[PDB]
Amino acid sequence: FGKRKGEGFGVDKREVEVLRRAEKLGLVTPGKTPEEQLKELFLQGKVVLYDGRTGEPIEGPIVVGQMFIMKLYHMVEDKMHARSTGPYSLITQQPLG
Amino acid sequence: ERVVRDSLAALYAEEDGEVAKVDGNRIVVRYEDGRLVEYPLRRFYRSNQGTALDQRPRVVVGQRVRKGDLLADGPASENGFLALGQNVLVAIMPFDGY
Amino acid sequence: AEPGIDKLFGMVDSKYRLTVVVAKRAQQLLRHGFKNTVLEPEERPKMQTLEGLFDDPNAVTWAMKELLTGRLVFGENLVPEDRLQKEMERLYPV
Amino acid sequence: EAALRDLDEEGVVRIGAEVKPGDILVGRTSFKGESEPTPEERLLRSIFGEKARDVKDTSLRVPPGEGGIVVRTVRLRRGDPGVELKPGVREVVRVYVAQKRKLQVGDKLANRHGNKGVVAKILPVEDMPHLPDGTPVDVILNPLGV
Amino acid sequence: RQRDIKDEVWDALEEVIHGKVVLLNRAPTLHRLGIQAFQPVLVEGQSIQLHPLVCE
Amino acid sequence: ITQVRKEKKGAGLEFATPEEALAAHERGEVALNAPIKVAGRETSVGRLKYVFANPDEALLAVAHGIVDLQDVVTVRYMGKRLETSPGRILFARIVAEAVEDEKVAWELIQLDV
Amino acid sequence: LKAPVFTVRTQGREYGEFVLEPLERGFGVTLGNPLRRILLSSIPGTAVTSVYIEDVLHEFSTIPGVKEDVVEIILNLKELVVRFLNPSLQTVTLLLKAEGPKEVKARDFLPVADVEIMNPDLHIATLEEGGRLNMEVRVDRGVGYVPAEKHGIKDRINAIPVDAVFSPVRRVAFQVEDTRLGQRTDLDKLTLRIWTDGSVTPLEALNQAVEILREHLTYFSNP
Amino acid sequence: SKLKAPVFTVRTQGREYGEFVLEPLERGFGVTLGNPLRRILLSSIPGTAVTSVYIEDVLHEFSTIPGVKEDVVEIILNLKELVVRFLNPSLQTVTLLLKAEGPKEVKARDFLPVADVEIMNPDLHIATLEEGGRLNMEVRVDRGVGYVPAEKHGIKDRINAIPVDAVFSPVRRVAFQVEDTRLGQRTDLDKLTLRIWTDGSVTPLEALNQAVEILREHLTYFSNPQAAAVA
DNA sequence: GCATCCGTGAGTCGAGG
RNA sequence: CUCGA
Ligand SMILES: [Mg+2]
Ligand SMILES: [Mg+2]
Repeated sequence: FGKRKGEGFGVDKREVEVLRRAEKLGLVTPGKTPEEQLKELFLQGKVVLYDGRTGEPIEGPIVVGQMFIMKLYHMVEDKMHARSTGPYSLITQQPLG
Repeated sequence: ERVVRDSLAALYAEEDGEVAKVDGNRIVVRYEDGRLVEYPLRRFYRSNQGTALDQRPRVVVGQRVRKGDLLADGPASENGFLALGQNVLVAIMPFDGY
Repeated sequence: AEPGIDKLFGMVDSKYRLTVVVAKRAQQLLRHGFKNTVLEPEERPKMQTLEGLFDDPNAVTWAMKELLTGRLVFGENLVPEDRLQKEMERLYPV
Repeated sequence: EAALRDLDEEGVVRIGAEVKPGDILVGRTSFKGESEPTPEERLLRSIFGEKARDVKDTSLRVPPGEGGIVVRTVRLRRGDPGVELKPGVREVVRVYVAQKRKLQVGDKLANRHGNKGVVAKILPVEDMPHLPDGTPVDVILNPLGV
Repeated sequence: RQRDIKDEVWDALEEVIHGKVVLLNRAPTLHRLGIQAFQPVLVEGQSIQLHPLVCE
Repeated sequence: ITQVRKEKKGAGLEFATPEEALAAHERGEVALNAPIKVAGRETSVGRLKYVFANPDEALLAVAHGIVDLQDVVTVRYMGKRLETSPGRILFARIVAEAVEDEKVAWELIQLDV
Repeated sequence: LKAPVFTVRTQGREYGEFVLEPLERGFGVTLGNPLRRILLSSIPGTAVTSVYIEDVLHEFSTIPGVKEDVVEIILNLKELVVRFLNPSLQTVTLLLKAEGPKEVKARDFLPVADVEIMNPDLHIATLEEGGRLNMEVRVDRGVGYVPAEKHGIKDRINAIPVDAVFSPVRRVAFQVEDTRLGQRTDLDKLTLRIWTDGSVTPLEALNQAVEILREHLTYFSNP
Repeated sequence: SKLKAPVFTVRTQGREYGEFVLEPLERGFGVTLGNPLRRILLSSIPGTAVTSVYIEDVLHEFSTIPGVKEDVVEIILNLKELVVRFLNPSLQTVTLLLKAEGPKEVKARDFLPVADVEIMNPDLHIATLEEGGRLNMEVRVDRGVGYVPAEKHGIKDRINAIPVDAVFSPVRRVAFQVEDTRLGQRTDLDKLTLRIWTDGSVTPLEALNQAVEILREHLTYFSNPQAAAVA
């Protein structure tokens, strides 16, 4: 945030809206400045987030952060399979598996 | 780190020394004894499950290395640390049923 | 849901009878190249191609839509089977 | 020639060739089983005036849904140094095919805390929720999973 | 051969599936609703798309 | 969208004339959705301050940020003066348009919950 | 990518569905959202901004001889659809005097030059034997939605400020569906639905909206 | 009472970063204008990208080069970061040549100069060459838009060429600020600030301009209505 | 009228090898 | 057998 205030930008209108909602949610203490409240939220691990489709903020502050996620060996490329007709079994004459 | 080390994924310096050669295929190290030890690097090898087994050199020519220092990262290794995935920026929220 | 499914279910004493009627009718349409349809040209089910609206190839869709008109008759023992076959062959040859 | 394009002189796909489902990896011919040509085959043969070949196509092809780049070939032949195959086997050919798999819809992701799920949607960057500084998030996890 | 497959055959495929349904089945099939019929919509990608209200 | 706000700032204050309630709210002494008692009947500031002629007006007000979906408010719907939130009206309309029958849809849903 | 076909479907002067396809991936919501915002806030209309009623002090009073309370009458005045025929005109005052057993409609309002009432059959109030209604209603031109206590206009002391529903557009809804062109797979299909009051048609409302947006785009010109 | 044309301010830092202010705007227009521009800036701005790579004595991406520390996959990963500016609008494709050898850390600078072609990030590391290490590359860079995977374009100048994933977009980041402002007695008016980060291939201002143009052109599409043939 | 030995069942599909 | 639901 200090970077933002240094770059010459104040608090956003949408951020103010989210802060109002957050005050209603009991997430921030009423009376404090926008920066203090945003800081409270951030300390709760929450930030203001904008919907990329509308540019309007999500009505509540959202938990955002780095997470370690792995891609598992179960890939759909190895699993998708289809058959019209194909080989049949010797004795049963039923499709192979 | 212990997981990477004990699984023998990565390559480590046998003793103190200086890195003589660095290649995608091989690392040559000159130890304190004066002997030249050449470590071939396993490259794009196929494991039992078809996943890639390859070692990337993590040292440069002329680098001074001590005993047990990292020479090459194996698969799922980032500077000697177990690297099973990716660090990504996440948001915890519903999103249109997706 | 299939268009007018509630009415269709309302038309029979058993839902399975509805299925039998729809299926046999579909077969009748396929067998006679849809020439025996009770649908007026404007009531014909359509499918959007790359070119434009063409007839819907799906005979079950046709059958259900025809059933919704009331122009079809169903029941047991309406007519001997071979007589039905021969009359439909006479009116609409294959 | 289109189907044989990437095969080398000996009938083995070349290193570096991109292979797709249906493509031949190793060409192979097998002498046909004792054929008693049905009358249809005889008449057709007469019409086109072409002798039926002695051997038939039994080549190794890329299975459906597979493929990629050929990176290694191994050929073991009978009558050659260091080589002795199982009885009756003239030669064995192995082809290694590498693929670079990008994350796709249906691939399984997980964290170390037992949260797992398949990718259901890949959104363009402008559709992602973003921080006021313009930074889009990478992954959206549902709170209902907690 | 996949490289021989041209665009038009996809359009043809679209006409083939018109109005038709497929059966979707998840094991274990504990009751009849473990199999259900659906009108398929062709998609790119290799995953089947299942409606949320039928999941339960 | 169908849950309503319950607030503590007002905390059950008594008012004679509604203008006094609106005044107190303007001062910042009574919350919009706090349960108060103007005259004898129990109510709240929001139900007095915002009285909409129809669902469209209320939702237009929502779009303009005048009130939220959860704010308890007064709306005229199907010849009735309803004390409800815009969100419940929106739900009612979702059902109504889904089923193409405003009357039956009104009979089906439970609005006050 | 070939230019999209623009398709229209109207039901009188009140409702219209607008379809735009095909669009490049994402442009469905890129166009839909701004237009929706503009259509709900920037389309010029008219609205009742102030009401004076004889012998009535405040909004929560009751009128002798009239079945409706002041609140109910004001609500009905909010639904009045007034159209200004002359683009010069900014504001009008409409007078209405009636008594006895009668059901007052919007027709009853004394006509004013270049002021059209689109809904003359609109109910205002019912009066009883001896019931008397004398009212003056201020009608202004504007945009969007302005609550009573935000414009707070009064010509006299007992004039009641009314929530100003300027917007001729009652509701906007849009949806974006995936569509394809040959083997272009991720294309967008924009469908826009617009509800108006009749004073301005859905199509007219849209054309004004795209013009407002186009004009704002030209503001990125001269530093 | 109708608000009129607002002041448009431009601030720039080199070719990389730019701020674009518009004030005052009517309430809600900061988002109404800000977001569609952000969506277009992030997705539809044409640019340049390495689309193909040929390396001598290399048959495919899954390889190593004698005397080179990096494997081919890593080298291509590095080349995906190459920012190339075309001075001539007509120029659609360029083949950069790199001939290097001996002990050295090859940078993007080492590409042979080409008329009307500038490398915006010449300090970009490409490969570490050892004693006896040689590297002879031909990289094909094309004009394009959006994200085009190697699997989709399959561009190969020669038989052993390696298709490269193409991220054409020259726009690195976009944010926008909506701040409270006033004019005369009007309150709750919008001050809009577009913050644009590009790679230097095209300037933030150029990007803003062609984004605006794209949006305007899309607005043109509402010009010719058509009756629905559904009935 | 009651303990003892024997024969028989014990979810699905899917994957690898 | 091991893995998956
Ligand atoms: Mg009010
Ligand atoms: Mg799409």
